[PDB]
Amino acid sequence: MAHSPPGHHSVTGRPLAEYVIYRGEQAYPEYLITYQIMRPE
Amino acid sequence: GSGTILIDLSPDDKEFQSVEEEMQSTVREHRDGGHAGGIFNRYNILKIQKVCNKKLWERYTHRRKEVSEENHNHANERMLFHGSPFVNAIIHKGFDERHAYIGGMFGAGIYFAENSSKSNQYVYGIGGGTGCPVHKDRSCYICHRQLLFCRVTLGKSFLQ
Ligand SMILES: CCOc1ccc(-c2nnc([C@H]3C[C@H](NC(=O)c4cccc5nccnc45)C3)n2-c2ccccc2F)nc1
Ligand SMILES: [Zn+2]
Repeated sequence: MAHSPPGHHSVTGRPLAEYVIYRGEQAYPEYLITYQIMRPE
Repeated sequence: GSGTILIDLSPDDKEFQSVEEEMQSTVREHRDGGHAGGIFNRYNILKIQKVCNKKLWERYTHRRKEVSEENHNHANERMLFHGSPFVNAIIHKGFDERHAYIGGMFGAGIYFAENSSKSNQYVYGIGGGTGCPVHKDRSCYICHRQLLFCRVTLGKSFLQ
């Protein structure tokens, strides 16, 4: 797909839930999280 | 419902004659020898109507400004012809890229031309589809066609 299907604004899949938008202005990058993955004990 | 009003322009109106002259003067001989759009050097111009829709205009001017600010305060706005089987939908609902045919050589986009005879090739579909609905004739002289003469924001255009 290049864009949302006709009548739609996004795509949701489960190949866990993933959400896809085809226009950058349909998301605001509200929080920046700086982190490391933790080595499990 | 639709907030689109169609304003019928008089043949004696300068605005009519300007759009009329652009339509007639931008006809060219095509490589397919009239296969897609039919054999003609001229049109019978039946009607020219100003499409008035506040919602669609404000949507356009908003995007035009966004593009303008992205391209050194230059919209790179052009008046261009559009042909497709969906003109009746577009005048009411506006242009919708979600219906763009991906098989096109320039990808999933909406196509415009500065030659009216080019846009005429797409009125009944890609390569003129199966021609007019009544006679199944790509070169039909009887059935009425519709083009749009559109205000188009090109901004920074990529050459292919
Ligand atoms: C060799 C090059 O090939 C080509 C040539 C031309 C095209 C092409 N360019 N634009 C379109 C239409 C317009 C768009 N649809 C709507 O704007 C729409 C809005 C509102 C409601 C709708 N409802 C249904 C459908 N569309 C709309 C697509 N096309 C185009 C696309 C498919 C078939 C013929 C076409 F001319 N694409 C490729
Ligand atoms: Zn016909």
